[PDB]
Amino acid sequence: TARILYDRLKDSKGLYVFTDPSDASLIDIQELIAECPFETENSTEWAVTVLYCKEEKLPDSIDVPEPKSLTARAKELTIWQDHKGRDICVMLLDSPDLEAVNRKLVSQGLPHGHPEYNAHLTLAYQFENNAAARLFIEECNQHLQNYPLFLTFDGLKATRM
Ligand SMILES: C[As](C)(=O)[O-]
Repeated sequence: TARILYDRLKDSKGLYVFTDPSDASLIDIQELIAECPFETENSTEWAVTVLYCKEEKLPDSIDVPEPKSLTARAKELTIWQDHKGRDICVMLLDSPDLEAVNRKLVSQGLPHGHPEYNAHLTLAYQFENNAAARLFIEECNQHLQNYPLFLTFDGLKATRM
């Protein structure tokens, strides 16, 4: 039932909206990555960005989404690179729910910080892609295909920045 408290934030410079995995989904993610050979963000850090908005003049009002359930399918793990070209392990999410929330925010004058919204959950921000890590990612993606994993998120949480 966590929700975007827009009017408390309407006068901020920028808007960050994220959602947190449910208790059950936290346990599901932990069991998914049980055999991971590299260190990962801990369970308190796992969050899914829904809006990264650097607009300094936010709209005065909006139609706030307030979805009733937030679901996503854990599609796969893949490797991204950060500013300094360091490897990042992220969990790609297939989520019509989160796409819809992001679209609802962007269409009302809240621009997202990337040309397309890519729902994902970052699992490791600094990551040595070695044979063990690659085997882990491969087996996890095969597991994600053989056993569909759906995640649920509890609310929408908004902060400045
Ligand atoms: C990523 As959190 C808001 O569950 O500490």
